[PDB]
Amino acid sequence: KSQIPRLSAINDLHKIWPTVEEHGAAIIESFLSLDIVRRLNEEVDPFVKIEPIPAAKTKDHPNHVLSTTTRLVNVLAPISKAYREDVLNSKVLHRICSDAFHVYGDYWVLMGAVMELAPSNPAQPLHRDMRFSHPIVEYLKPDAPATSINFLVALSPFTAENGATHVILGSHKWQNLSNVSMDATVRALMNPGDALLITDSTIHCGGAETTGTETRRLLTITMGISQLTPLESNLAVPRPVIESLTPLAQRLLGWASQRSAAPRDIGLLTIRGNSIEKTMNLKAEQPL
Amino acid sequence: KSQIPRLSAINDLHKIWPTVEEHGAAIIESFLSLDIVRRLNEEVDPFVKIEPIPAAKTKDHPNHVLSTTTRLVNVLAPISKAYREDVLNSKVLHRICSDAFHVYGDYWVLMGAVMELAPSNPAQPLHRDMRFSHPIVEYLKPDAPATSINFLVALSPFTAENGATHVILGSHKWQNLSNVSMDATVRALMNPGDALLITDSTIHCGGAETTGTETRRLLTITMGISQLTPLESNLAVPRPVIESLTPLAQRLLGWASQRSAAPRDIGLLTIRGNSIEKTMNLKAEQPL
Ligand SMILES: O=C1N[C@@H](Cc2ccccc2)C(=O)Nc2ccccc21
Ligand SMILES: O=C1N[C@@H](Cc2ccccc2)C(=O)Nc2ccccc21
Ligand SMILES: O=C(O)CCC(=O)C(=O)O
Ligand SMILES: O=C(O)CCC(=O)C(=O)O
Ligand code: NI
Ligand code: NI
Repeated sequence: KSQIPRLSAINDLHKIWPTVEEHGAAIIESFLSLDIVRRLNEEVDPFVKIEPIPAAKTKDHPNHVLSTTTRLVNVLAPISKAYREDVLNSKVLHRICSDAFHVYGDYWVLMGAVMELAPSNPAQPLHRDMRFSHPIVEYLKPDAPATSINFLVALSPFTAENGATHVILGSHKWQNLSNVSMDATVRALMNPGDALLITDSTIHCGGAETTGTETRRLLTITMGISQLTPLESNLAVPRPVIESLTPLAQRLLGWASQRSAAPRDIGLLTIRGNSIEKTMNLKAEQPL
Repeated sequence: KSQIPRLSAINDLHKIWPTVEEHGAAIIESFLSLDIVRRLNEEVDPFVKIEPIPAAKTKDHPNHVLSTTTRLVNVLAPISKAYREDVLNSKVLHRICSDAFHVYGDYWVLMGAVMELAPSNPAQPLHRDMRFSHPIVEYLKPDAPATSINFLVALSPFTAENGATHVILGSHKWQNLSNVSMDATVRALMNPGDALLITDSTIHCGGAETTGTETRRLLTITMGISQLTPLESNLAVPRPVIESLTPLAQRLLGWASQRSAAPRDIGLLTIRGNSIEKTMNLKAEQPL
């Protein structure tokens, strides 16, 4: 059976979205440079170590879906300079997203999270994303263009033995889920900085960690149309941090108004005909 | 032909959503008391008078759809005590919305706006709402439950001669728009405080003002599932105003996290497993 298509971030940029559109998955080799992965890991390191179990009894909004051997930390902008600057302004990410979402309009980050899987983390069940947060997506027509996509960026090696992600190629066009089986999957073997890109309809799952020693870490960036509400809030991010960002990064974090692709678009998150950024006179690219 | 069903806010509360579900429209008599209409009008009065044309060349996000004889003012919470307290906490509104949106989860205000139509304002073309802001809604399956509804509350008399709203009953279940004609419409004749309730699929239009003397005003409250992005932002509303509100009103304005109806809901606008309100220690019901 056939493997996940691999593409260069540098040379095959225009081929990336068409490939995902056709097959439901693609590996973008060197999506983030090793330098950015290095800085990213450095900055989130302590935050993943202090993170409790997904369903911790201290949480307002516990996650009952992820395994107890999973640590997920989101709202990365205040934690990570590499995230807020380098990845939020990634030229490759933005070309792919504008390729993907042009039918709808503006897009933004629905969630940027680092996930770390402890040794011997079991495989997740095969699934489509968004079903625990956006029930609306299940009511979309089967051929509706994808309203969100997920960049699963390796922050450590992805191997078959350490639980590299499984995908079923072509499953983004499936309606019937009766042939859903691990038998039908292929693996995303990746070096740090490579990214597996899937859609909200691609059937996939985290793999079983079988070494008992390796700790797999990933940066999952769910990008979605600005018409859908993010899983995470940047409302509590200090204004000096927000004002350090580019206008584009600000929009991605919900600190700007948004636009649909309707010819006479009337806009989203507007204030009596004016943008958030104008109204609040929000500054941009003000260094810390 | 048959008229829009009229229901009492007091005695037929449980019948309201089922009626809209069946017919696509209902008139809720005395939705807002005359006292609340009175205070509401008093408070927004100067803000509608200073409002420029919808497509004013000074605007970041001009509205090119509304007539030049329309004045729309939104983000009402900072302007209006009656809005922020009485209508955002309306028991009737919240019963109807929880009736309507229980399949999806939490709902919030996509837009609360006062619209005032000058004398001799022409009829709007027949339309469905949401098509200039949320192209996603057109990709929903035809039988998907409505993801937003619109309360068109009369703030002055609605008469046939002064341009009372037209609706086509049953048109929320139409797929084929070839019998779209003013011939097929009936009118929402209303006293101040009555509300016409429609869905995002109900075909309707503002009427032609024919007296040349009357000024019609309405409060349009588009309520929608929390999975869809509001047309307006409350990000720039002073924190003392937000802290004067109830927790429910805060959630409605995007100053709280939200939940979907998925059995293991992982939530919306959350911060590392915790709510906005906890994280920012947002106070509630702190009087001005
Ligand atoms: O918690 C998350 N559940 C997934 C789906 C899922 C996860 C495990 C087992 C079954 C299903 C999701 O829908 N969205 C995301 C996206 C980024 C990170 C985590 C999640
Ligand atoms: O501008 C708005 N256009 C409408 C649709 C429309 C209006 C006039 C003529 C044709 C179509 C809309 O989709 N949403 C709203 C909702 C509240 C107030 C105004 C509008
Ligand atoms: O662990 C992985 O590689 C994939 C994680 C995932 O699919 C999810 O949590 O939604
Ligand atoms: O003017 C009216 O009564 C209806 C207004 C309306 O439907 C709209 O602006 O979307
Ligand atoms: Ni997943
Ligand atoms: Ni309308």
